[PDB]
Amino acid sequence: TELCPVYAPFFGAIGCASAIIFTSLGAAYGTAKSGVGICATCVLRPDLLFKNIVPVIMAGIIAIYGLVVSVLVCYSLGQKQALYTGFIQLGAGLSVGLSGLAAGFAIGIVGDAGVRGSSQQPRLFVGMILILIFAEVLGLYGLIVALLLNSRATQDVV
Amino acid sequence: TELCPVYAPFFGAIGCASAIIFTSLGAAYGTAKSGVGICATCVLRPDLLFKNIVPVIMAGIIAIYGLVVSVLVCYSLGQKQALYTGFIQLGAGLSVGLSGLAAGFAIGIVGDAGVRGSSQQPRLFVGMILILIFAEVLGLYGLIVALLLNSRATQDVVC
Amino acid sequence: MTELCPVYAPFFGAIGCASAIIFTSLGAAYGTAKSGVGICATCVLRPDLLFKNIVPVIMAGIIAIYGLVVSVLVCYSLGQKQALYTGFIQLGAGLSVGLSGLAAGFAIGIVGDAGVRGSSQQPRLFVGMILILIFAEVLGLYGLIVALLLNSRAT
Amino acid sequence: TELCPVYAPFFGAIGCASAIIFTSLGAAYGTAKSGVGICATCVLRPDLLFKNIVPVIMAGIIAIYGLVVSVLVCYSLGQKQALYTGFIQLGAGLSVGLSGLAAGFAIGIVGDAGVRGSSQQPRLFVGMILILIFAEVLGLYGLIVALLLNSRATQDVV
Amino acid sequence: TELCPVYAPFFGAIGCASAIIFTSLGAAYGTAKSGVGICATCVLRPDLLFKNIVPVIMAGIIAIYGLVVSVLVCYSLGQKQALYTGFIQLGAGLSVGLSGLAAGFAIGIVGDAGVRGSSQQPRLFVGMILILIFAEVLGLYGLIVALLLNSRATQDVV
Amino acid sequence: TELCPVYAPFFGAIGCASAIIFTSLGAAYGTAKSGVGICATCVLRPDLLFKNIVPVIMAGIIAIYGLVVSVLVCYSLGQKQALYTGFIQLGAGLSVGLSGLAAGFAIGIVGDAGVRGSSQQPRLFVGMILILIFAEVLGLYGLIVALLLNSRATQD
Amino acid sequence: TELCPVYAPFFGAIGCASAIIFTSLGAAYGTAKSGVGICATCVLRPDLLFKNIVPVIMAGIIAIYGLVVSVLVCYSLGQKQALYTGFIQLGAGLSVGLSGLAAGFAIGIVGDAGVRGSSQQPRLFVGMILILIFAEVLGLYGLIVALLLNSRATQDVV
Amino acid sequence: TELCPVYAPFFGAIGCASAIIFTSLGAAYGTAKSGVGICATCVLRPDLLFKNIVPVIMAGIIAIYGLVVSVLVCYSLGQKQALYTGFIQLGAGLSVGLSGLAAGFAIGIVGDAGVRGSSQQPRLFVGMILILIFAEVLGLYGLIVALLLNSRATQDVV
Amino acid sequence: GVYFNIDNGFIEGVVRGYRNGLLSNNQYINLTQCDTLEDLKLQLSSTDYGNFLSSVSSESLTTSLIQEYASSKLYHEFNYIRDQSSGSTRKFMDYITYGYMIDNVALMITGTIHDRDKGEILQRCHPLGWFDTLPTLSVATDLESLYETVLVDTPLAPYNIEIIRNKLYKAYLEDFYNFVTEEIPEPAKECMQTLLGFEADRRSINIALNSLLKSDLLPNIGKLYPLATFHLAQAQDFEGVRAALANVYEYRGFLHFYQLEMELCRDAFTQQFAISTVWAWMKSKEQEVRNITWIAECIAQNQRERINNYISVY
Amino acid sequence: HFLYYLVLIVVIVYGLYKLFTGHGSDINFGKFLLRTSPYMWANLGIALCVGLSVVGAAWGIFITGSSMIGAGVRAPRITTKNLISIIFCEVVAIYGLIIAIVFSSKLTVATAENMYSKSNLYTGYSLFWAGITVGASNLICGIAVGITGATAAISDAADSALFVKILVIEIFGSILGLLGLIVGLLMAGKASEFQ
Amino acid sequence: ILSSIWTEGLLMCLIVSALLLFILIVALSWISNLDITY
Amino acid sequence: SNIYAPLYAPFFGFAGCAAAMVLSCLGAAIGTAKSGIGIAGIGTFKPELIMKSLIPVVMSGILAIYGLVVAVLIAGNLSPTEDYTLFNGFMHLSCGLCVGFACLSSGYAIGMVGDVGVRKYMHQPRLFVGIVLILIFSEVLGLYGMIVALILNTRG
Amino acid sequence: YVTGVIARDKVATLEQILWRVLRGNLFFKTVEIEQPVYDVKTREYKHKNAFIVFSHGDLIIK
Repeated sequence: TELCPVYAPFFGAIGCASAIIFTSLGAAYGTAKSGVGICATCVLRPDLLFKNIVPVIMAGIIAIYGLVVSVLVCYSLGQKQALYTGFIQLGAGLSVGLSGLAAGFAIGIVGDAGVRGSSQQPRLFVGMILILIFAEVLGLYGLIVALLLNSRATQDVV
Repeated sequence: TELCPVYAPFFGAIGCASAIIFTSLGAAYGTAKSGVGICATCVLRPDLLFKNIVPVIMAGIIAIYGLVVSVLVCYSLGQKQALYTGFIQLGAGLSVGLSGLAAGFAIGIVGDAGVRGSSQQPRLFVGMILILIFAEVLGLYGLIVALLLNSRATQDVVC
Repeated sequence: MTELCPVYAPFFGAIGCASAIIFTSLGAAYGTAKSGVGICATCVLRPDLLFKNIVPVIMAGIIAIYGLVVSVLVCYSLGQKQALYTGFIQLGAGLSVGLSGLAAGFAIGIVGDAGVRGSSQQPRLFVGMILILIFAEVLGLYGLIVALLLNSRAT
Repeated sequence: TELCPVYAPFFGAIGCASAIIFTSLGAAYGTAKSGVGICATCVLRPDLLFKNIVPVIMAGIIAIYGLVVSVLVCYSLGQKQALYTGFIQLGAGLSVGLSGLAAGFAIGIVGDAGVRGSSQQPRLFVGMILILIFAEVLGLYGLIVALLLNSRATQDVV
Repeated sequence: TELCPVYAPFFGAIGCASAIIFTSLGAAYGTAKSGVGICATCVLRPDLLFKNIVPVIMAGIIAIYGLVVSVLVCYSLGQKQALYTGFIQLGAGLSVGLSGLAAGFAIGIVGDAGVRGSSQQPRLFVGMILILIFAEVLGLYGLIVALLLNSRATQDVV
Repeated sequence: TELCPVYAPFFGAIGCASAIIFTSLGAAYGTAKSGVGICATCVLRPDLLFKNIVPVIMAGIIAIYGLVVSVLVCYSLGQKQALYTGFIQLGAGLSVGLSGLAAGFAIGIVGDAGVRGSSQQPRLFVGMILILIFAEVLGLYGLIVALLLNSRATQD
Repeated sequence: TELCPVYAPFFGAIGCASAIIFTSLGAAYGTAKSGVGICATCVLRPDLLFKNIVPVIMAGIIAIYGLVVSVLVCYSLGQKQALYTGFIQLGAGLSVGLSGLAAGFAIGIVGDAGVRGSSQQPRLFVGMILILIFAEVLGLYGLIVALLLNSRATQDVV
Repeated sequence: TELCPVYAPFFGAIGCASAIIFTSLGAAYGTAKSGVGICATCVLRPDLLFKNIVPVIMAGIIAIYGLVVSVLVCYSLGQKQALYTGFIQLGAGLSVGLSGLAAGFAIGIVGDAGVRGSSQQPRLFVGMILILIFAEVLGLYGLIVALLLNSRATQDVV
Repeated sequence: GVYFNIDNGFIEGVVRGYRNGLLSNNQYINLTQCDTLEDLKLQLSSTDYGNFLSSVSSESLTTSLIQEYASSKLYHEFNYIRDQSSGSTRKFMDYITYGYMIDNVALMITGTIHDRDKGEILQRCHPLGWFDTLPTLSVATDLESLYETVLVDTPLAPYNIEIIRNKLYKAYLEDFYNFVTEEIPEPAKECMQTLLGFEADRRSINIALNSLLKSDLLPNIGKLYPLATFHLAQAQDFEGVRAALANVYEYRGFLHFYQLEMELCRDAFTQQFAISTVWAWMKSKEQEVRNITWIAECIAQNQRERINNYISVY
Repeated sequence: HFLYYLVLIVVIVYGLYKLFTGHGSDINFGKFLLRTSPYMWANLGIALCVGLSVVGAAWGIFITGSSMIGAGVRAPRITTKNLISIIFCEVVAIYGLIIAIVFSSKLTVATAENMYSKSNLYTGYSLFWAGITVGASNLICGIAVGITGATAAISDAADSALFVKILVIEIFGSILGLLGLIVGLLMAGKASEFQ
Repeated sequence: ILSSIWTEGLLMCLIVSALLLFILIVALSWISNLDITY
Repeated sequence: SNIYAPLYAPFFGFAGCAAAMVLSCLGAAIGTAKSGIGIAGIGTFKPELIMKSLIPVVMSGILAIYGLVVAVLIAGNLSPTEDYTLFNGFMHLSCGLCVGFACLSSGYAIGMVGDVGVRKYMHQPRLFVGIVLILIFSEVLGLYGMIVALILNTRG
Repeated sequence: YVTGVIARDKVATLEQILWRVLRGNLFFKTVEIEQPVYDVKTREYKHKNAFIVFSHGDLIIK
């Protein structure tokens, strides 16, 4: 059947793979880059430790956007699925993936940016976290399109 | 059929994918680059912080352009769509994304320089905002292309 | 469909519309980013030249407007069943304002960055700056002329 | 058979191999840069080796993750397996492989940063583990979708 | 037949060759890098000559990890192989090789720094080889899946 | 035919040529990096030159590791050989060549450090030589899976 | 035909040309690399000439190693030759070519260094030529396998 | 036909063009490097009209090795020729061009670095041109093969 | 050289416009005939200095004042070009200042080891090499202490007082030698290997000339690294270094260092798509701010015999 | 850089795969050049004519313009005396514009039949390679006039000793551009319109 | 017929989208230069 | 009609006069621009030596006329209305490769001679006949490619 | 204990030099100054910050 070929679950299998590959690779560049900056400045001030690991948390919120996609695209993979519902699966995986990669590239650089200059001025923290909210939302924009593409796997897939 | 092949939603799925990939890549470059120019400064003058968040809120807006098209180039997707529609959805998502990315680079590079040069003069913001506006229009040119281009999709289409 | 109008024929048109605005906006971005880093380094200490020195980013933005016009003009001539003749003149208009508006946007960026750093150490360079700058601008307009001339042969 | 072809256990075997290779390339980069930061700092502290092997031990755990998925992808191969089974296996092995590679890059970058500072101050590595734990958790999101994919492969593949 | 074609041996031959080549490349990096620092170590203290031999021989078991796999892949090669046992043959040994390549990268990069500072502390007889015993089982993880694949290679072919 | 096509000696020919070329690319880098450290250090101790050819000799013996299999894969090429025995003949050649090439690189990198160091302590010669032997049994590991693999070749 | 096709002399022509091309590139890296070192010396070069030209005369021999086989392959090169003949005489030219290229890489980097110490000490010549013999028999191992491939290129061809 | 196709003069045209492109890339490399080297420090003692032009006129002997074979394979070209003729004059264009590329490569390196030392003592002229004709015989070895391959592009070709 | 004018076009065009402000050999003949500093100021304003003493008085115009206003006018031009450079040139102009801050940490230690004031000593210090820790130089006089305490955060961190000076300076000049062969393109490769080597030469000759082991404190990047380093290492007298310096054809008869520098500098402007121009301008304008100072010392006190020792190749 | 040596292995393997299995005549560049539309080649020669001309014209402009703006910081009279160096960088784009206008007039719609005929394939190849000839020759002459007009800017810092010799080699780069123009006007000289 | 998978329309769509990717990747390289060197 | 004259044959003839013109003017540009770099570092201010220092740029403009004659001579054999074989399409492609890379070689070689050489036969007028005789051998690489072009034009 | 004020841009380098010079284990306290004042050398209104250090050693204090 030309609507549901046999190579159609390929794009879904690398739609659910690449939804955490690029996500946890952006959240790895989110946690490693922010982590070097936080660890280096933590030896000067020990008490400001739990207040400075917020880029690592907001890196893990990216990494759970990739998993909440990778489970929902995992629940519509079948041997006899349509080609179209491998395509929007692939589209969803790359949408939450490369946007969570951009949103981990953003909070890695502003992670060690904001965590290194906070030790010299304790007032630069409400401006840090609004930039981290701005950078974090981009990943959620990719999670919105990855949840609207995955709603469309059911609507008359024939 | 001939006009509507099974591989036609591939170009729409990577049109709505690349519409928010390349805008979030430009919005991330405009957010991260401006942000590191935020925290590089504001250690000698920390009370000037809600008037250099303009490149960061500006960069976020570019992301919205991608989300508007990628929620609007996704309402025209379908299993049986014409290849012309998929070519439009590809051209719309690439036109908003690769111009969104250009806008992001434009307000990434312009943004850190303005924030860091504003520490020595507070009156740089008057033309700094205007430069950011001109750099921002490119993203909206890619949106006003991909909205005229998206309006042609499913307009006198035949499948 | 038929031999004259296949199904891949509006790929050239769609790519052309996208190319016209993505390549001009990449060149206008490079022009804005190098001119804006020349301005925001120039007017740290000379803030009274802030309206003369902004003409490289206005002039680099005109490349974006030229790119926008080509995209709108050839999206008006797109269609599902279009001939493959008009597909490649929309791709010729696409990448002829495209790869010419990016090189013209680059050259506005390098000349405008050299100019706004040069027309502040000596203000007599401001007349010499823009006449070089116009030359690097109308190369994008020469790309635009080809596109208009080549889009005039659609149907 | 058109639905389960002859070349179907290629990316079931490449999918089994990929998990081990990618996972151990990250579990190598995780123990590489973490191991070079300990022995280059034990020249002034004789007890430096104690408690500085947490980054290396956690990196080692990621290798176990790629092994526990490689021994389950290996027990679902067959000469006549579905092409959908092969795609799922490839997706699962690349899912935990390229994400354990990222979770090994993240440990290898937070593994030398906290070795030049822990010698200067011993009362700081209670936050180092917490920042690092996220990287380990990031790898765990590789098998927590890979495991789902492996179970999915077994059921109703005709 | 189509299940047992004529080009099936080539995948198996590549698997057998790959196990020997990739592992040796990893071992050669684990030997050359580890013993490149002997001049600095012995121009000051010649007593540590019998400590550089440990990361060299730990890569020597890495090299016979691939030599056991490549002489067990070679016993299952044949002219009239199935195509399935070609892919597992390629997979068995692709994994031992490229994971012994990562284990030889890790051993030869942490045995360098472990011996570059060993002259300043005689109490690093355990802490260096404790890092080595995690970096050397990264290749054993490749071997114990190359032998589970090789156990499945000719088990139920037809 | 089908099992023995006409393009089958391309595989064997590539294997016979690759084994000699790859191994002597590694024996070149082995005599290269060692001999560039040998002749730059004998100006201070001209009497100890004969105990610095031992990095060069090992590389020269992996070049005959490559030759003793490339003379033995040439013995059974044939106009009409099976495709199996073209596949493993590149298998054998690649196995002795790319492993041997790595072995050469290991000897060369390790050897250069040893020759330069050898001017300070005569007890270092027994330590450096032993490490090199380990990095040359990697070449003989490639030769075991070159010879054993080659031996089966002509069974069917 | 099917054993002797029309593209069969393409492999032989490339093979015959390759021996000359590849061997010359080695003899030119042997000549040019060794040559600069000899030219640089001037205070002892006219006193100690005809002992610094032994790298460039040993390197030159590699070129005639490729000439004596490229003339020997060009005699068996024909229009209706078998494809086996073109295969194992492309294998002859590639073996003598890339091993003469290796033996020119050795003599080029070995020979220039030797001259430097030959200017400082006249008792380096016997240590230079012994290494530079093992670097030239390396080209002869490619020759005594190229002429052995060429000894059976027209043995029992059809 | 089968022995003499329509695209058969493609390989002949490529070979003829190839000799000039490679031979003149190497003759320009010889001329470009030698001229700069000859005039770097010899501004004093203005009695050096014909001091060192012998690498330049010998890279022109290189370029006429390309011209002789190029005219002679241009005589063998024809509209109805065999693949065998096109193949062995592709090999007769490749050998001259590539071999004399290496020949002018050797001439350039020797000339550029060996003319600086001459300025202090004019006794370098004896040993320069002795090691500088070994580089030129690499091109004459390339022409011998081409001129001997060219002597077989008509002997029993049908 | 088609990619040079992207980031370095305005840079080279203005540096090549500063070397036309290098006042020529006719511009000193009319400048050596003043006999008062006011008159010199009067006809130094006609040059491309361009009335830089327009704010100082004429009654109180010190000899040093002209030495530091002309050098301030040099240094504002240097960090005017320096903060307009890309990542392959901003680093190169920082590596120019890295050899300046070695002469500043060499003078802060030998000024703070003795009884002296921080402010007075700081005034003499060269201001292109100036990091934020440099005004301290008083935590300890120990050489070991300085590296951990104060030089750890500097860019001198990968690198008795003159012993650690040459220990810093040789590792600096080695690191500056293999940077300019790595990231800087072809027309400035041959420049920044030969001009830089010269700097390694006339520093290594001053090692043996100031020493009358020594093999580790001598830089080895130049033409004296392979051969003349061993001969210059075991030279204990002036004739040993005089015999060792005769082996080089470009240094024979010299043992005249700045004249050979300026003649090697005038050929550096003969290239015109290279970044060796900014080093040639820096060492040329630093030459002609000690030529003007050498003239103004012969004008402030009347020493008319030894005036014509200024050296200008440009 | 590694992807160059990965798509070269694929071309070798797929070449020997077609060649060894007797189907090496499937990789035919002739049938590619004969089934491909001539409007592709003709308008990827027009758009890449004015494209690569402008790319070289702008490449010359930011070389000598950013040189003589830097050289005009001290001598500001150069930017109104050495603007002849940015004329000939921009006449490069004029020469790629004239070719576009002339070429366009040969670009008409063809019928369904008489579409892949001899003359239509001729003028497709002709406007393709002539637009590459005048597009890339003007790319090189724009780069050449830029890098020799930038040495006219830092040598007009010196008063009059060299500009009369520098101009001669300034217009020698213009002559090359003109000779490239009259080759593309003769490559497509006999090319007809699409009929 | 050129072929059945690599048809001449797919090839002419894949060449004008590889040329536009070539002049995209080089233009992104030029823009990337600003980030790398500023 | 002809098997030997297919309709795609002018693709390789226009690729010939393209490669004969773009490459030749590439080499011409390198020679003129690169030697004009060397001219721009000199001072003469006298007659009869201006016309002597312009030898490499009037020698580099001949390389563009070498490409001009070949490109105008193999575009005079191209017309849409007569027999054009594949054979002379391959020869005109090889004429364009010969002249294009030979004038590219001559332009690289006279640009690398003439950038330092013009600074040697100026303000040292005693080695002028050596630098020009270098430039004659450095020019005639393109005249070699023009001779083999003019043989291939009258041969196909 | 010693305390005073600096020019508010040296806090990052006074903490940096005081972290390295006593032990790596010392007390520190920082406070800002509102309404900054001008000076004589800089001739501009520069910010200031109050700093407090603490030590028990006599030679360390000097």
